[PDB]
Amino acid sequence: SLARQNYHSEVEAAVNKQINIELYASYVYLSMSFYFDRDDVALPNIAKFFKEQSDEEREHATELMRVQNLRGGRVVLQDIQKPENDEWGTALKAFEAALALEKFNNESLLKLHSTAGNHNDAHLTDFIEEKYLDEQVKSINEFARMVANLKRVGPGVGEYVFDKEHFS
Amino acid sequence: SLARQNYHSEVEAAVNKQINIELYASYVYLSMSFYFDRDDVALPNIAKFFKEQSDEEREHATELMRVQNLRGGRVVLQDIQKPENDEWGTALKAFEAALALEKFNNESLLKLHSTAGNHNDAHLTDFIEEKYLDEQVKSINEFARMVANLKRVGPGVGEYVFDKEHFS
Amino acid sequence: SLARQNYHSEVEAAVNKQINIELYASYVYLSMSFYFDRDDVALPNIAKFFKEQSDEEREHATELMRVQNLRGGRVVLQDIQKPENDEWGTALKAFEAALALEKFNNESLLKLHSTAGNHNDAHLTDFIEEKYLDEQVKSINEFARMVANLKRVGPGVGEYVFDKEHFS
Amino acid sequence: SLARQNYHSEVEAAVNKQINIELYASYVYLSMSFYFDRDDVALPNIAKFFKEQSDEEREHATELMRVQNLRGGRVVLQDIQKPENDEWGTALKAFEAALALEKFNNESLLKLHSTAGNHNDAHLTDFIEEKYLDEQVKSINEFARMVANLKRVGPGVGEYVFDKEHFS
Amino acid sequence: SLARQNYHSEVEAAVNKQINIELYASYVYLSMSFYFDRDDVALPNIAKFFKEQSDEEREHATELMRVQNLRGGRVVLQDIQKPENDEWGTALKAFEAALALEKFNNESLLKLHSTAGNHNDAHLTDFIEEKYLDEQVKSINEFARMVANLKRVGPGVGEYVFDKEHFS
Amino acid sequence: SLARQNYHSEVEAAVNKQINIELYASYVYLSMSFYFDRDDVALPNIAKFFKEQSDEEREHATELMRVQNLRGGRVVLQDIQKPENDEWGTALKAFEAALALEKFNNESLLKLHSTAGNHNDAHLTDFIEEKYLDEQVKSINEFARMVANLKRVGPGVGEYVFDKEHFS
Ligand SMILES: [Fe+3]
Ligand SMILES: [Fe+3]
Ligand SMILES: [Fe+3]
Ligand SMILES: [Fe+3]
Ligand SMILES: [Fe+3]
Ligand SMILES: [Fe+3]
Repeated sequence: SLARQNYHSEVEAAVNKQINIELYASYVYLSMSFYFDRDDVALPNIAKFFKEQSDEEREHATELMRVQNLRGGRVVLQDIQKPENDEWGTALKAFEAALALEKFNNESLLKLHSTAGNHNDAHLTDFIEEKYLDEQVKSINEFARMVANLKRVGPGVGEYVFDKEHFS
Repeated sequence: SLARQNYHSEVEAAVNKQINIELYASYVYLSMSFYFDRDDVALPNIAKFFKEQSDEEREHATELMRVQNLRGGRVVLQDIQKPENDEWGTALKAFEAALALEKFNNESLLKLHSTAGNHNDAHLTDFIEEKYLDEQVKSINEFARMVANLKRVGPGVGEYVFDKEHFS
Repeated sequence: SLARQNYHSEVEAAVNKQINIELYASYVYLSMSFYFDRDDVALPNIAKFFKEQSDEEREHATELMRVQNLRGGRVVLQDIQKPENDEWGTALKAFEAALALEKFNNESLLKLHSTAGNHNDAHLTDFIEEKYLDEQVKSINEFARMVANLKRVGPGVGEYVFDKEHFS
Repeated sequence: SLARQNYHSEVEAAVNKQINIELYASYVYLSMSFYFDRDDVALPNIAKFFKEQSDEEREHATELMRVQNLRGGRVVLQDIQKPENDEWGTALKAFEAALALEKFNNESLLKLHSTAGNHNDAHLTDFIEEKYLDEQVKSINEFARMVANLKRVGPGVGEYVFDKEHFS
Repeated sequence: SLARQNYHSEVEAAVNKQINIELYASYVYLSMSFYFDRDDVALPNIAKFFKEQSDEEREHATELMRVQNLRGGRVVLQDIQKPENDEWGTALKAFEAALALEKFNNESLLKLHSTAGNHNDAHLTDFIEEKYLDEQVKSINEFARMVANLKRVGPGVGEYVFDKEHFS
Repeated sequence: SLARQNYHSEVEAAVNKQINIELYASYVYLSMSFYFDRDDVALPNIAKFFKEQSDEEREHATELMRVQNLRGGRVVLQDIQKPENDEWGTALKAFEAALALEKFNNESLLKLHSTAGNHNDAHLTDFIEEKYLDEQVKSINEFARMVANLKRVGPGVGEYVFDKEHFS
């Protein structure tokens, strides 16, 4: 690359690892979205919410691919593993699993930021701080509030009222 | 008929049978609609929904009459039997009976499609596949989702919330 | 019913009888509408007219069901008999049979009004007078004028001119 | 062709045969259109109708040429034979000859559909069913209704009234 | 499932297999899109085209998941394999590999249609014919035309002119 | 014909001959249009141009039929011969063959004008001069300019640039 400058190989490898992590999270959210679309579950606003989350994680992966091309590195793709479960239980269990996934993703992003800071890469630490860390903190807070409200309303008619009211 | 071509008599008889089946389904949905309009039941959005379903089944019967005239056959009408019940119980029992009626209608439509396929009638198999089979699959899925939500919300205030929220 | 007041059982039975009469008239007009849609008859404006008449008779039956629920009675449905003929001859014969059907319906409505008057039911006699008797008189007059014009124009080109001009 | 897949040579030959049949039908309708434009016949709306029918048959032939190029086959054109008659008699005789031509075309289309079904060509059977069979059934029904109305109105002033009224 | 009717398990397994095939094709097109985004390749309209193709294949996979839920089956997801190459050579080699991928996908779709036809599943054969087969034929034709034009213009300034002109 | 005046039979026969010549030219241009639509040729603007030329030649033939009916003659149609080639080579060879066809048509039109002038038919010589001769001269000039530009740009990328630029 004629454009490559102050971009070490360890940082390039860590960016490729984060790309695979974002693609796996997108595929997990797609699985959850079509679990709540089943005819014996039938909570359509929750399914639409998880479909939007899947699209957002795919956008995160493509923006990391774009900055990898911008700095003069090379994108190397790996296999995307299938999700851990085919069915996700009640709505409370699914939102708790989603919260755990968001926290795992936040820990991976902080490790990537630490590697880029150790190799004195100012542009990439600023990129990560501007586009990923604040969005991840807000996503974790949103899922924690939804878990608290699902614990409040309880099963049955509270779950129906939550599906009708929380996403409009 | 000057227009009749590749239209056997068995297919004509099966089309007349399907016309009577659609008219019976319309009259059953009219009975359900005015059961939920009673002053001691008083669920108006469910009653409006079943009135719309009755109008839709009448439209299905008239479109079958129109294609019978289009192919050069002759419409032969029979008696329309009264519905099996005068009162339909709770909302869950009524929607379960409606789901069973939709599945019976789907089985009759598949038998008509099989007869038209056995007599090498390409236009009528394409007509049935385009206008009836996909609509019937979507109707069965809609009634199954409504049965699942009525099992979720339970009786009483859940039934009131279902009547207020599900059809708007 | 908590709402029932000054509504005797004989009046309720007569209202159910009138409901079945209106549904039978709707099904007769549907048969006439699809007779004139045949490819060897081919008078489309007459067929559209009889389709509108069928929809109107269905509306009459549903309004009687609504007032039965309003007064606190219970709707009891019966079988709908098939029409007397499959084919209706010339246009003059069909309009004469339609005129005879309208006069039969008017005689049934007058008998219902007489029963409600004998049982001192002021609301139902006023309902019948405001919604059914004047409309029935106007319908009989319209069919008599159409029979007179069909006798005037004669068969053939007069029938074609009648179909093109009378309903626009 | 780099695009050819699951497209046998017998199906290609049958598509070329159907192209020639549609072009012949277009040229027959052009002959009828300019017969009714003569100064001793002078029925202008019938002539305009047959001109539109000629344009429609030319569109059918060009859409078959387009799907032949789409599947990777090669278009092979043949001579277009002249129509059987120079003059077409009365309006009733011309519309009866047009009805016979439409039924011949429908029989050829059903034979093409049968060949494509015997060679397990799913895309072409769906193409024929979607774009040609229903349109052909509707065209045959339209010509049969016009023959019935021309028999009704008779010669002379009925023919003039038919030309003035039926196409507006 | 309360909605499942005339839906055998072999057809369900074949639908899950086709879902995995569409997801793999989407990931291959994403790899091609970010190959042409590199700073030493720099053909931006080709990269935008392959990004749109990746989004379209993802939409195909989600519509198959939706019809699997509609018929009462259960979605079972598998691993998505990484693409065969990291870099795709010249533009002609990349479009030839894309054409081969589209033809492989068409062969898989025809096998799925054959299985659904062997198990007498009328709704699913009509669904596949309406939504997938014609689109696949048009996609194969589009890629074959692009391969022919890339062979015509040659390398260098012809490749630049192709990137500037073909997608606007 | 009541309208025929100063219209000899030789002029009528020459008009019928010119009608057949225009229809043959239309069918040749249709063959060229679908040659350039092939997936291994793929020059879409040239194909659209030849489709428009085919429609224009059909309009020329129908206007000659109209003036034949206007003067009180009778249209007599003949067979339309198939074109000389199924495939037309490069773009330069196809445009050279089109130029030769236009010059043949111009020679036939001048012979028709000479016959009408020899029989002292003032209206038809004015008709031919106003509607056919100037249009034919402009068409020959347009095809000669396109042959000169196709010789200028050469094969390959020049042919691609010609297809992209010359018709917009
Ligand atoms: Fe993310
Ligand atoms: Fe129905
Ligand atoms: Fe009435
Ligand atoms: Fe046609
Ligand atoms: Fe796809
Ligand atoms: Fe010309």
